[PDB]
Formats: sequence, structure tokens, C-alpha cells
Amino acid sequence: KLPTPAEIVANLNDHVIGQEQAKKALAVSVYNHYKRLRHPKAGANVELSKSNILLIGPTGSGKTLLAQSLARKLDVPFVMADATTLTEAGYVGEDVEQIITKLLGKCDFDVEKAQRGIVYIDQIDKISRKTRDVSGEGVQQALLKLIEGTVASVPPQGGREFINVDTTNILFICGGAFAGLEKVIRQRTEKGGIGFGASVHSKITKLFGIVEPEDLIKFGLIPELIGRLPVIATLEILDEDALINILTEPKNALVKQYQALFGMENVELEFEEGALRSIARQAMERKTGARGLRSIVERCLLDTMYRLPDLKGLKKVVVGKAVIEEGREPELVF
Amino acid sequence: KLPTPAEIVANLNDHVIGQEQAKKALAVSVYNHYKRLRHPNVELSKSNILLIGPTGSGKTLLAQSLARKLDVPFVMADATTLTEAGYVGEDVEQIITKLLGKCDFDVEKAQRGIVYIDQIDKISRKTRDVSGEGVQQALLKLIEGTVASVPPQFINVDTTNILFICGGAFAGLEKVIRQRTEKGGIGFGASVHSDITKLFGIVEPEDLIKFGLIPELIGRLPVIATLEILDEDALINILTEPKNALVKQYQALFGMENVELEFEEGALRSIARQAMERKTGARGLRSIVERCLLDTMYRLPDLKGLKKVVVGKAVIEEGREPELVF
Ligand SMILES: Nc1ncnc2c1ncn2[C@@H]1O[C@H](COP(=O)(O)OP(=O)(O)OP(=O)(O)O)[C@@H](O)[C@H]1O
Ligand SMILES: Nc1ncnc2c1ncn2[C@@H]1O[C@H](COP(=O)(O)OP(=O)(O)OP(=O)(O)O)[C@@H](O)[C@H]1O
Ligand SMILES: [Mg+2]
Ligand SMILES: [Mg+2]
Repeated sequence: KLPTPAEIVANLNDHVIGQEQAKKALAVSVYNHYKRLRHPKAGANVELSKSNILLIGPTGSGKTLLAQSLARKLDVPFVMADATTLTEAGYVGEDVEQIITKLLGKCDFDVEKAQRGIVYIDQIDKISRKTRDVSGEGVQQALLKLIEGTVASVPPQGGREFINVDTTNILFICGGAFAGLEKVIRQRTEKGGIGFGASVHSKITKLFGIVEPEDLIKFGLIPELIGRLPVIATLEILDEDALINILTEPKNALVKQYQALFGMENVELEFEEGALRSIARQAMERKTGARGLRSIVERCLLDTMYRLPDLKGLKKVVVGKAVIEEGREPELVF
Repeated sequence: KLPTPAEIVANLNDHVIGQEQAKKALAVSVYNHYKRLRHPNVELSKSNILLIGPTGSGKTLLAQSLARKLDVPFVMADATTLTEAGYVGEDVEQIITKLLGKCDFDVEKAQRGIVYIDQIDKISRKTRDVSGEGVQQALLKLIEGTVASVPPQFINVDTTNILFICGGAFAGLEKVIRQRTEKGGIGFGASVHSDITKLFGIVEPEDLIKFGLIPELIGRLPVIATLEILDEDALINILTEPKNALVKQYQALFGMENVELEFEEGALRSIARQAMERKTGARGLRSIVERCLLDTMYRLPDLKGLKKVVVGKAVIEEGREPELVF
């Protein structure tokens, strides 16, 4: 049978912390994706179209991790695409049908399976409008007919007879960090006016949560592509508390990754709660999202990691709060 | 015998709401197409069709719906994949290869087919414009009769009798038309004065030339049919009347469970209004319904005993839960 959307989110929960709405949007679409694919395809039965998703969120919020985490249990062909390598048909670069070639390769060129797969297109915000915009609007236009059902003509599994792939039922998840999108939403929601007769109006998570096509059009996406991404799911910006859970709760938590490296030696690595909050706070100030957690941990551990493989008798190393706030050595337990 | 244009529209009516002028233009052209193919005497030339309309107006659906009852080979081409003959990309003769493939490479049948070229507006003029004007130029001798040479199942295909339906959302065209018909000048003696349906309905070759199509291609598309921007009422029928209406699609998805989905009349009108504000045409209807039903669809497979879901007007305007009836 099919897993319920709650089971999909439960699996996503082992990897992504926060973004409850983005996890919900992905889980429901994938569940509906499954249902559509087992729906009768002939007779008096209504034809079912698909709802594609656009993921809008800040750097290091978990967009790509959601897609990668989702992929672990999809049971349909899944591919990670990259919009920065796409160009118009007549130019250097990859054409939009290259995506289908990659999805098709993932299932050993079994087309019937490729047509049931799910495509994640990363960096969708990088092909916005803001001559011939070969790598920008030209790609958005080329994708219009790939996202909506067409028949892609892609090379065979050998060297360059081409394969006809019906993309009608391929689910597309697009996303990116629309960095300039908050200013547009603020301009629309806080217009106001200047001068007497006119009235003057009051002045990331909140703004993205209210995004509308008008903003994406002014940002630089074309209306024809926006309407083909009917579901807009947003990711918030991680705060100090979310960044603490990301250090220890996930299946591949940052702390767990270092404990494993120290575990290839015979030394146990422990962080104090004061350190975890200090790390999360410092990382938050770097404005790189969760990624900033790695810089802090690499920083505080650099000198103990240098010595560790040469030290003999060490059993446990403790990273206290002081080791994050001040240039202190971690306590070494022999 | 042949279906009358009224029968062609009657079949289009089960898929496309409104757009009466576009349906009339297609029905008459297809009927004339059938008549040409039966005429052995004056030599007859074909009238090709250009479909101009906004996003979500139903152009491609008309072509898809039309294709269900054509009795001749039919394909949809994609102008965004076409390039000049000497460059990477698909040469315009691939259109014939696809039309020819649909009939298992029976050339006599392929030569009698109908081709819809989507995204025709994407090969406008605005060096060597390999993916733009170069394609328009390449198509001139494909749309007007030539002898194509295409790979085996080379095969010679006479395109004289192939009907071409081209279309696209000439997004910048409404600005061009306003510049022509609304002078918008400054001064005491100036005519000064600041609606997609009204504008497109008066489109002239002059506007398409200024937009970016070449006069040689415009003259080969003698029939310009225009689609209206969907209004509030059209967008309500699009939710429930078509064979593949949006609401019916969700009722079917809910029907993959044992739960019945019901919309109130007030909800349908509210959805249509919100869809218009998104400026995506009918496609905006899907965004609104997805928004309103996201939480219900998430929980519905886990809920036990649920038998009916009611989406009222208050569930479109306010962030409320659809009434769950157990
Ligand atoms: N919500 C989250 N929960 C758990 N880990 C997260 C979260 N957000 C980011 N991370 C961590 O950040 C790292 C990279 O995240 P990710 O690849 O999702 O960023 P991204 O979406 O690619 O950002 P960008 O859009 O700038 O490319 C991973 O190690 C991941 O564990
Ligand atoms: N007049 C209409 N009647 C019924 N459904 C419509 C109508 N117009 C649009 N739609 C709906 O809009 C969705 C997409 O329609 P369609 O593919 O015709 O748009 P489009 O022609 O691709 O727009 P564009 O050419 O700008 O991409 C479908 O769900 C279709 O049912
Ligand atoms: Mg990424
Ligand atoms: Mg279309």
C-alpha cells in the first residue's frame, strides 16, 4: 500500500528540523503523486493532472536536504537537477531535456518508470529575468513545456534512435533562495504614499510566508512558469533554538559526524549544553544558515584534532562553553 | 461524412469554457481542411491559424481537445526546442518527423495531418538569432508547402496540405497594441488617456510585427483567432463543468480513499476571485484549491471514520478547516 503523508513527514523528521509546512507540502504532493499513478487511466474516469511545488527559502534552511531526505524512500525514480547548467536549445550548455535523460538513466532507461518519477530542480531562482537571455528567461521558457506534459526526445542508453518520454506524470519540485524577494514583498505590502492627502503605511520568515505570484513576477519569474508551479511552499529562516537541535537531533547531526571521526580513534567527544547554544548563536550571526554550524565546530576543534592522532592514552575530550566563547583548550580526560 | 463546424465546437465545449471565437475559428478551419482533402478544378491553398491569448486562457487545451476527434495525424510541436538548420537543437523538419511517426510513417497520411506549434511567441526577434528569428525563417518554407526530407522509420513529405495551428501568449503584445490605439500624448492638444480581451480582439499584423514576428510568417497565418482573458464567471464554470474540471480531479483523488469532497457555491466564487488575483488564468484555480485542501489531504489518510469533507466559503477566505463529517 501507500504510506500516508504523515509517514513521509515522519521520515523527513529524521533529517530536517523545522520547516513543518514545507515537509507537509512535499509529503502531500508525493502522496497525491502516488495516488495519481495508480488511478485508472481509461474509461469514464477523469484525467488527473499534477501539482508541482516551488520551494522558497533562505540559504541553509534545508530545501535541498528535504529533497535528498525525501528521496530515500520514494520508490519511484528520482533525480537532482541543476538549473544553472541549462541554456536555450541553440546554445552551449545543457538543454532542458537533459533532465529527462538523467531521470531516465536512474532507472536504467526503463521509460515507463522514468515517466513516473520525481524531479528536483535546484537553483531555479538563478534563471530569473533579473537581447536574448540565453541562460535566464530562455530557460524558464524552455522548461514550460517540460514541466507541463510533453514528449521529450532524449538520446538512447548508448552513444548519441532517440527515446520518446511522456513527461505528463513526472512531478517537478523546483526551489531556490530568492534572495531579493523580501524587498519586493515589503514594497507591495508597505506601499503607502508621500504628501498630505495621501496616507502613509506602517513599516524573512513572515515575508516569504505571504509570497504571491505578483512578487515572483516582479522578482523575475515569468507568469507562464509560475502558473505551472501551483504549490508554493516556504521555508523559514533557522533561529538560535532550531540551530541547537540541528547539532544533536538529526540522524546525521553535526555533532554525531565528529563523534564518529573521534571514534575512529579511541576518544569520546562530548559537548556541553552551553557550547551547543554558543555554537548555534555564533553560527546564526554568520548568515549562512545551518552551514555556519560547521565553521564553528571545525574552528573550536582544530587544535585538538591536530594533536588527537598523536596523543596516547586520551579517552574523552570535552568541549565546554568556554571553548566556544574563548580561545580555550578542551578538557582532556586520560 | 464530415462533421459540421458545429459538431467540432460541440466536442470542444466539453473541455473548454468560453472562448467562443477561438472555437469557431478552429472548427471552421478544420472543416475546411477536411473539405480540401476531399477535393480532387481550382487548386486550393490552406488557411493557417494563429492563436493569441493570455496565460491560462485555454489555447493548448483547445488543441488537445481538438486532437481527440481529428481523424488525421496530429502532433504538438514545441518552438522552444527549434533552432536553425546548422546549429545544435531540433531542425524544423523534426515537426514532420513527429507528424509522420504518428501514422507509422505512412507519408500519404502524414501529408494530410494537422500540426499545432506551441510557444510560437518564443521565437520572436527581441547577430545571428539562431533560436529566434532564424526559426521563424526556417518555418516559412515548412508552413508554406515544401518537400521535407526526413529520416527513415530519406523520406520526401509534401507539406502543401498540412494545416498549421500556431499559438502563444504574446505577453508584450498588449503593450504594443495600447501604444498604437491609445496615443497617450502630453500637451494641451494631446489625446491623453490611460484590458487584455479588448486589446487582443483588435490585434493587427502591425502589432505582431512590432512585437517581433516577421511579416513573412504573419502572412502565412492568415487566420488570427484570439482568446479572452478569463473573467470571474468563466473561472467558476472551469471548476465544475468541464469533463476534466478541477473539482472533479480532486473528488477523484479523495475517491481513491472513501471520502467524498464537496464545495459550496460560495466557495467556488471565492476561489475564482482569488485565482484572478494571481494572474495565471485558469491555472490559478489549482493554486487556491491546493492551498485550502493541504491540511485536509495531509490528515485525511490517517483519519478514521471520515466520510465527507465540506469546503465552505469561509474556508477559502479564512484559514479554517473544511468541515469534517464522520
Ligand atoms: N532544517 C534543517 N534541519 C537539519 N539540518 C539542516 C536544516 N537546514 C540546513 N541543514 C543543514 O545544512 C547543510 C546543508 O543544507 P542544504 O543543502 O539543505 O542547504 P541548501 O538548501 O542547499 O541551501 P542553498 O539553497 O543556499 O543551496 C546540511 O548539513 C544540513 O544538515
Ligand atoms: N477556457 C477554459 N476552459 C476549461 N479549462 C481551462 C480553460 N482555460 C484554461 N483552462 C485550464 O488551464 C489549465 C492549463 O490550460 P492550458 O494548457 O490550455 O493553458 P496554456 O494554453 O498552456 O497557457 P500558455 O499557452 O500561456 O502556457 C488546464 O487545467 C485547463 O483545464
Ligand atoms: Mg541546494
Ligand atoms: Mg500552453
